[PDB]
Amino acid sequence: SLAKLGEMRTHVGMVKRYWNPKMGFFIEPERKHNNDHFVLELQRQSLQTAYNYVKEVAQNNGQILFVGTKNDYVKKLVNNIAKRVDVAFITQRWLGGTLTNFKTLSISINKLNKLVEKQAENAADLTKKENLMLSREIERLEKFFGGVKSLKRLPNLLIVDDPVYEKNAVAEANILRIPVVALCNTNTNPELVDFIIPANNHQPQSTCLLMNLLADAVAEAKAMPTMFAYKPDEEIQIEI
Amino acid sequence: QIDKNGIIKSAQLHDKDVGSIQVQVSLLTSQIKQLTDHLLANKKDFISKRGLYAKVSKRKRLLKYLKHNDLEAYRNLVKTLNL
Amino acid sequence: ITTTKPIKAHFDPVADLLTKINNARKAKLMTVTTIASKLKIAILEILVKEGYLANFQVLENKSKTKRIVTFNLKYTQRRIPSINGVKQISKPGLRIYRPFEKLPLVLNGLGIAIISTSDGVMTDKVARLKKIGGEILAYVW
Amino acid sequence: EVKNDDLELALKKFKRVSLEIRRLAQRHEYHLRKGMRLREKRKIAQKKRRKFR
Amino acid sequence: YCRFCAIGQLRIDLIDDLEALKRFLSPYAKINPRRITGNCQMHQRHVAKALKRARYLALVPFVKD
Amino acid sequence: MQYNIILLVDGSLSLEQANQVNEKQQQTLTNVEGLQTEYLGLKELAYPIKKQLSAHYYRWKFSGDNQSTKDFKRTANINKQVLRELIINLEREYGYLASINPKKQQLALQKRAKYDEIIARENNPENPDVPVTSGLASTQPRLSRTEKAQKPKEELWDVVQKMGNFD
RNA sequence: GGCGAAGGCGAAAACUUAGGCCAUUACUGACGCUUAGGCUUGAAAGUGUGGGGAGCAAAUAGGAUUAGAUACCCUAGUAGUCCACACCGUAAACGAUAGAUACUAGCUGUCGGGGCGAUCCCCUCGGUAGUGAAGUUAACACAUUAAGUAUCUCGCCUGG
Repeated sequence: SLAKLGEMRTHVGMVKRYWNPKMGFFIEPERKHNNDHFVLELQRQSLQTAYNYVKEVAQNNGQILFVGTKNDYVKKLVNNIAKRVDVAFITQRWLGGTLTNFKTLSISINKLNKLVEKQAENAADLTKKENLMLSREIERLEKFFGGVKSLKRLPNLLIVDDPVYEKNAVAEANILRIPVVALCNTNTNPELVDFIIPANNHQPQSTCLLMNLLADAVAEAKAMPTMFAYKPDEEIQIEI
Repeated sequence: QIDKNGIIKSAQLHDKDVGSIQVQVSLLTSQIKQLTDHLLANKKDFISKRGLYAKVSKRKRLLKYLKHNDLEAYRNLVKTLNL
Repeated sequence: ITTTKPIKAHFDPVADLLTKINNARKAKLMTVTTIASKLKIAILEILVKEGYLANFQVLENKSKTKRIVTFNLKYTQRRIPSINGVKQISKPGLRIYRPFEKLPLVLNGLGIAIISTSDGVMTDKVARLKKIGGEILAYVW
Repeated sequence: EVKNDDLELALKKFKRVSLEIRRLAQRHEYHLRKGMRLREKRKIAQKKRRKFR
Repeated sequence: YCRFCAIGQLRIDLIDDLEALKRFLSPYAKINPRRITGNCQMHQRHVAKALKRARYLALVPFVKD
Repeated sequence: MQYNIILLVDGSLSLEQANQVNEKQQQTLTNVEGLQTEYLGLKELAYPIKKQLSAHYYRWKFSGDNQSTKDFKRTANINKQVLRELIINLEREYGYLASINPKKQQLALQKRAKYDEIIARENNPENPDVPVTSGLASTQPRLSRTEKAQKPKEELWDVVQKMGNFD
């Protein structure tokens, strides 16, 4: 299949009493108790639209920057995506200053490359504090710039666990003219995505199946095998 | 208190005048009398006097309508606009 | 059907319509209800035909007891209304009228003014062509 | 205020309401206008409410 | 925390319900505020007027500490 | 319109003379009759109203009149044979309704559930069991009767859509 | 928290009664709307009129201190604060946001009313609040109670 409705089984409900009303236009008529439940058919339609749209964008020799910044679950599974499909991954969101100022990513990636070279070229003269400085510089420039740590190419598309979760992601997204697609919740402002994906992320199955479907969409545009919507089994893994 | 139901039903000639001009003007006149009695018994109740003047004004406008629409309002005028 | 949120006499049909139109423009709202009148029906039909406004439905309870009209604005699939500004002309405190030869094209020669005349209600262009003038109900562009 | 039969324990539970009533009387032992009195009293009340809510 | 209209009768005089009133009372001439017993406007009226009424009839210390 | 009238009479007067004082009080009472001298006992006053540490309490239950209790109140005040002359009216705040006063049966159920007479728990007033979704739920919306449907089509579901082809 | 037209309303108790909140195709059938003029009310000082005046402070007066205290300190301390009458009728009576009218994402609170039901939760509508969307003030921010939206009427407005 392709973006099967079988995955659309637990994409309902989040933290209540906090929700953007304009999501009720895009999700469903939500009760006074802030019922964060999502519809199935409209969510599936929008998810399939995003799927094949990012597929056709990545078939144009583009890039889908996979961003993972939630507690541990989204980040770990985005790293699994990166090790499954050749796409960039986020351990920690870049603090801003990547796209509109291209020099600021180039300096970081070059610094990390030279840091790796220095770590692999000399370790006898270094002291414990000097080695800690070197490792901390590596860690800093890897987390101060997650999507740009060894590559200089400008991403042609980026996702995020929540388009209101990351200010820098939105800034470097709206800097470019790209179809930004993101996992959107009820507490999220819908005005920061191209195709809204109204679905849950507090439920771990929901978000992991969603971003795995995104991984399959980018992989089928990269001519490599795809697993979800092609295997009927839904993943069961609690949100680490 | 309000002195509502008895005065209404006395002014309620039929089942077709529960909220007519007749019952309204009767209520305003009865309220003017009751408010005069109250405010003479209760001097510094400025709420009562301001309400009395408001009812006097609304009664004046109700009477001007009742003479604009029906010409028999002043042929049996027991509600002359003078107060 | 079920038409909700009735409105009573605010002070006039024209301002009652204008406040709803501007509130719909503000809150990105789709369909709003207002009073019903022959002039309102004429202007609403002509605005449906003009393209600035989407359709409307005139409703009654049984008679003059209650006559209202619900009306929707034409929206693309982006929550963008077709209404880019509507100004009421006929007002209670100011009864405004113009001859057939003194009616301008609004926007940049594109906007269409709605004009009632001695023998009917029509658009500004055909009002000039009709050689008959009268009151103006709404400048629409 | 009266807390009896204990030298320190009932006296310890005494002193709280004792000073409460003493301050309640103290803020009534000087002439002042309703303005500042009510403004400060309600400012403290809203401080306590926001600390509570 | 609401107290009246659940243990009270919605009609509070001094007799037959004086214990619910004395619950916001002490022999010290004080009434528990909303921070301890968050009763609504009518229940606060109940407790205030009725307790100072019992003080007024010489049932509980009017001001006495 | 009913008067719950509470009279606190002098000191520790004997029951007979206290009742006679009360009888004089009805004799100077112009309100509705039918009130009988009910002895509420000799209750200790919190303070001497004039000099009496404890006063004899009495209650009278009957109807009420409008311009007939001010005079009774001030005469009972002036009458030194009785110390205190409290009045209570029918209207304090409560209900005169067949669907808010019979809710006091729910209050009796609340009294029953106040103490856990069994191991199970139905205590803690304001504990939401959510047994009610009904009620009025009515703002009385206007029913629509069709007169004319000028192009009944109406636009709906404006999805976030732009530049659908980018491949 | 509610109400009162602002002025305001808190020891309690009663009465007269303005007015209020909830839902009524229910009734006259526009009877409507405001408001220059016009009517009434209007914190308060302080005025005199009769009492008591418990207390105190304008003024005044001593000791300080000061470059000096009738300023900050206090003691003595009147008008007055108290009440009855008028007049004073001004206020930070300013939300520096007019009255009547209808509409505009929500969200989290409260009070009152209607329904319901151990309580309750809940829904309805108002009142009473806010962050904030939209919208609107240069800006500060308001924002379903607007400074948002619009109709009728009035008042205020062009340099120090």
